[PDB]
Amino acid sequence: AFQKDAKSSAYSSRFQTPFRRRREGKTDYYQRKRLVTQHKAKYNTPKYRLVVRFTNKDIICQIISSTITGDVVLAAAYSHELPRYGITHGLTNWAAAYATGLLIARRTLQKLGLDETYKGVEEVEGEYELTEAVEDGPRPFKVFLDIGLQRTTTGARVFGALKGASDGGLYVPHSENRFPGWDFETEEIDPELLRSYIFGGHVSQYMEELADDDEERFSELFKGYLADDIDADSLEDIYTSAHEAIRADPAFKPTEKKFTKEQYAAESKKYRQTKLSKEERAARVAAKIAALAGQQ
Amino acid sequence: ARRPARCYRYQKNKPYPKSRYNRAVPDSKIRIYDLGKKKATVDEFPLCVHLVSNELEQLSSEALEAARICANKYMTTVSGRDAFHLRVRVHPFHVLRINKMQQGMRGAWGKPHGLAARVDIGQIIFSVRTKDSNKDVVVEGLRRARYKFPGQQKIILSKKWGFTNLDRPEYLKKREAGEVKDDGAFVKFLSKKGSLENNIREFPEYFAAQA
Amino acid sequence: QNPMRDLKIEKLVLNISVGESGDRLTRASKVLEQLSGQTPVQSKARYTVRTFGIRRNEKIAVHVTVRGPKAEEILERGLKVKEYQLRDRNFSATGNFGFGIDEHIDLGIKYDPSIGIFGMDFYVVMNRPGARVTRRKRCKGTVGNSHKTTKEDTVSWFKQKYDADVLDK
Amino acid sequence: GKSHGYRSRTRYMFQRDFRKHGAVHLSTYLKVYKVGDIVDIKANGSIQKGMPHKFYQGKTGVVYNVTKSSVGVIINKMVGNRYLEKRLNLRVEHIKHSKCRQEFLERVKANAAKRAEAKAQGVAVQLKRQPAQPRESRIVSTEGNVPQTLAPVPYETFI
RNA sequence: GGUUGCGGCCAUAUCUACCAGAAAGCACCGUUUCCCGUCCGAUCAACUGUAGUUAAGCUGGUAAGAGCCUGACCGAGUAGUGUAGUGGGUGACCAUACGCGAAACUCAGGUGCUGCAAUCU
RNA sequence: GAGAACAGAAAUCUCCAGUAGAACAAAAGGGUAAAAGCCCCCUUGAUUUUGAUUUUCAGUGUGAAUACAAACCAUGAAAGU
RNA sequence: AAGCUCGUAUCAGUUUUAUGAGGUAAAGCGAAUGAUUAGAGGUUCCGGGGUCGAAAUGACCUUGACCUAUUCUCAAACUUUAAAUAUGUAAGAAGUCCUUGUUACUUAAUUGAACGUGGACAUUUGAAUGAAGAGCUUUUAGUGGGCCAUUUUUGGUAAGC
Ligand SMILES: [Mg+2]
Ligand SMILES: [Mg+2]
Ligand SMILES: [Mg+2]
Ligand SMILES: [Mg+2]
Ligand SMILES: [Mg+2]
Ligand SMILES: [Mg+2]
Ligand SMILES: [Mg+2]
Ligand SMILES: [Mg+2]
Ligand SMILES: [Mg+2]
Ligand SMILES: [Mg+2]
Ligand SMILES: [Mg+2]
Ligand SMILES: [Mg+2]
Ligand SMILES: [Mg+2]
Ligand SMILES: [Mg+2]
Ligand SMILES: [Mg+2]
Ligand SMILES: [Mg+2]
Ligand SMILES: [Mg+2]
Ligand SMILES: [Mg+2]
Ligand SMILES: [Mg+2]
Ligand SMILES: [Mg+2]
Ligand SMILES: [Mg+2]
Ligand SMILES: [Mg+2]
Ligand SMILES: [Mg+2]
Ligand SMILES: [Mg+2]
Ligand SMILES: [Mg+2]
Ligand SMILES: [Mg+2]
Ligand SMILES: [Mg+2]
Ligand SMILES: [Mg+2]
Ligand SMILES: [Mg+2]
Repeated sequence: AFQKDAKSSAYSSRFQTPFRRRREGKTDYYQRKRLVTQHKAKYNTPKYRLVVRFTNKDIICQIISSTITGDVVLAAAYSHELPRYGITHGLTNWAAAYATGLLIARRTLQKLGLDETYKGVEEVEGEYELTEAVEDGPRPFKVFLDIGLQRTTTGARVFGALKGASDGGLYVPHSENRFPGWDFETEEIDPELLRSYIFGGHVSQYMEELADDDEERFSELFKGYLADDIDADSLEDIYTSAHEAIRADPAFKPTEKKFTKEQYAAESKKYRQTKLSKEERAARVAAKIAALAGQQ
Repeated sequence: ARRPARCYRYQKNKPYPKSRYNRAVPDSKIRIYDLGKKKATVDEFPLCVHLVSNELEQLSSEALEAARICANKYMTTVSGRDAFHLRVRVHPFHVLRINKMQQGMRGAWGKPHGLAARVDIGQIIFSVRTKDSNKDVVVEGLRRARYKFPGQQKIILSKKWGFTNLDRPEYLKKREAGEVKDDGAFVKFLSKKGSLENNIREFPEYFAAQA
Repeated sequence: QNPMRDLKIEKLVLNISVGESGDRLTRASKVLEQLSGQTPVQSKARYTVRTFGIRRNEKIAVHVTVRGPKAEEILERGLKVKEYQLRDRNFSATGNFGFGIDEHIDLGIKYDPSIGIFGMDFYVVMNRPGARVTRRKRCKGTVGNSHKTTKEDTVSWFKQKYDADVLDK
Repeated sequence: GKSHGYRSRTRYMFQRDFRKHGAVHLSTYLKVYKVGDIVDIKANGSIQKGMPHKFYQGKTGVVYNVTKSSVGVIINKMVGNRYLEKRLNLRVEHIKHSKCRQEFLERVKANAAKRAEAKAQGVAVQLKRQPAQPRESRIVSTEGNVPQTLAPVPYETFI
């Protein structure tokens, strides 16, 4: 870099590097410690996070516990599994985030055995609720939202996933004030709006308001909605049946997979440079001091 | 008002540097440690003769400077002010206190008085480089600075080229080869470690394995 | 190669350094408001000087940052006043550039003796796409050398479109 | 006058281990402690809460109790001519599981093995530990190895 | 083997300079009706996965590279040290006897390993 | 460090480098970097009850401190604190 | 002093083995901080001086400061490293393994946590050496000016200080 910039032996020597997952901007350890650590009188009782992540337009949902060797995925649901349930587009958005949580909620709670007891809320009117303790019977599965580095803003979709896992029957302690339709200037939740976000009616209203006010954009974005002949009004029943579809068979289809691991290893190792031997590297110096040095 | 140097001769106290905690200390009577032709090149002066201490004792700055005179004086007026490099190898960093003086012994911590260099056994006091033909002038030079010091010190012919770290044949082997290039009063050495790029930039006359 | 690396202008930041607060400074704020369209931001003195007649935290100088097309306009509209000739300085070795003009009247913008006359500092930050990598929250990285904005690359970009002149040496 | 406060004299004692500063790595809180474990006490300057006093630095004790963030440890500290029982309340950051018993736990399940696998064979055990014995006789060959005779060297200088 | 999400150890993972990266992924990337945040939709929030790109990130390789890690009868059984004497010396100090024993230095080798879940010629 | 009208060594604006060389009332020493520092938002846990524990020690007192129990609260989406 | 409860028992100003803790000695300074001798090579639109000059964000000497690779020397209140001596814990019957009870704590959960019922293995039963035994209670004297030697070590020129 810049000459009078850069770095000495002294600097580099005494430099204490951060962790890996901090040097990668991936992990907030201050909060990780406070999410993972268990009450020392609960001994080996794991503390299960809900890890909700957003790639560019894929949604990750993992219910995760920790171990000094690594973490442990109990169950995992990606929003790119939504095709199985009847959602082919816009699986990033708030109502895609919702359903993916409901998928993860049904999925784990099934392989746990709390499937038939603790169904959560089937209705989804969007009232504020967390899943209550069933009298003389198992307390619900308890899981804590791992937001990661996602910024907490009122309405953000990271809490969309929360609502689906919470409405799915998981116990995930939460307050209201970060759901869309949280009135800033009174502590009040408009549920008629929150339902609109669970079913996608903020996207449907974009479609409608872009039906008669422009078609240049309505074709650019919302392209695929044409090509499948889906225009707004049906969006509510799309997701409403996806919820039915999820609670009917959450069980996680893995991919058919096509080409064994050994196969993928083969082709991908072609494109991977391999290191050198000191003998090879010594020959590269001896070559240089032959040419470069001895006056051509 | 200088207490006889007998009083601080031995090393009785932990090192007492001038420090944030000391602050009041006077200045060393010896301020110049390099005399004669000290710009001179490493090849110019192969012959090295040290003044070496045989005691574990303390040398006052006032005795240091006074000997530095006597030695550099004898050498310039006989072999000439360019014929040698005298290097005082010992810096008086340690502060001697004194309890000056009404109560007698209450609260007796003294105030800085002079400075001294704390000297080991076998530790070099003076180092001189010249050419071999000047030897007997150099040696009588230090031999008189001897009289300026407390405690036995012995003069010693170095096995080394000047102030370099190498014995005379090993310096020759390295210098007739490419590995040695001039600097300052000292030299630098071609390292077989590091970036090959500017390893060759510097030391161009290597990378033949010839003259 | 050069597909996605082109050159966007990150932002243009105008700034007016006035030696006090009160009326003279709230006027310099009006200048930048109707010029930017976005409300401007005040700055307080960092310490006390008394030769510059300022107490620490005094409210010295308003400024504003403008992005996108709106900056191209105030760039060019002010670039005009300079007759499209900068200097070999004015361009940072880190790739941005800036100049200054007295009399804000000399680009658009009528007079109003209730608003006075103020000089400005025009500074323009250049960045290629994917500059977000430095500014985002997660995975905050740095841009590789073969991307980072240089002085060369910006002057050559300046001597081209806008058809201005670099001058000096 | 004199200064005897709680952390006095602890300059290097609570210092951080060069280039080891910063957060404590997460394993420290995943470790699990039960009553009866032997723990070693090393105070971590970064966590000021629940800190052991410097006397218990480098001291091993037995956990007597377990709380939210902490384990209680008992230590025999000897005052005068006797020992008294001190119980300490320590944050888990200052406490690591002790290896002091692992050579005993290794040797119990090992001595159990060679016990069964011997008796079921017809005895002949010897499972107590013995010290280093003097070595036996041996015959060293001269083959390829003839003694190389050394003598004392004279005085040199080389400085 | 690649990549991703969450990790453990926390430089053999960092730094500097260049070169290479298939598929998938990640990313950069497009929009501002909506919830939300800004002096500024850069950050942040929402919408699109459509309209673009491997340039950057990211992964890897190169360097008698800086650093860092490991090793060795390299230095050095040196410095220091526990023990001993009616040992040496005016002293300062030192030698010896039975033990323990570094650091620098020098030289050689090395440049992340790896847990869970998903995905991919 | 390199840039921008008056603007100068010192005014405000921008980019780059930056292992902390800063700051955290005060002495010094620890400690701290998506913090323990800076800006903002919400607050009164600086509260109630009565025990145990650590330093000083006689294992008295006082001072100060630690980790729980039982309330009532704060704050945060939350784990938590 | 009086004893008292027990007795191969349990005990130790000791070693060995296993596992911790420490920042003194040495060492280090072309590692941080702080000091210190010497040059060499660079960088200024820019600390000052001087020749050219109308000046210059001018060129040329120049002396400083800095930067770069070197060099001589140091630290009770500096330090990456880092001893020797000294120091914590462990070396079994109060042990280890199986089965599966109690609860109001804790778990998503008969999950765990704690305390247990029932079952398996004897003294080479788990290193050395020693043991005119070990454990325990009560009451009371005198003392509460100390001084000396080797080693460590502070103040003082020193002192039979
Ligand atoms: Mg070096
Ligand atoms: Mg750090
Ligand atoms: Mg946070
Ligand atoms: Mg005084
Ligand atoms: Mg003499
Ligand atoms: Mg004191
Ligand atoms: Mg006291
Ligand atoms: Mg506190
Ligand atoms: Mg591709
Ligand atoms: Mg590329
Ligand atoms: Mg990434
Ligand atoms: Mg290297
Ligand atoms: Mg003697
Ligand atoms: Mg000796
Ligand atoms: Mg007292
Ligand atoms: Mg006090
Ligand atoms: Mg100490
Ligand atoms: Mg020290
Ligand atoms: Mg020392
Ligand atoms: Mg060292
Ligand atoms: Mg230094
Ligand atoms: Mg310095
Ligand atoms: Mg000048
Ligand atoms: Mg012992
Ligand atoms: Mg016996
Ligand atoms: Mg007996
Ligand atoms: Mg009495
Ligand atoms: Mg009495
Ligand atoms: Mg008294």
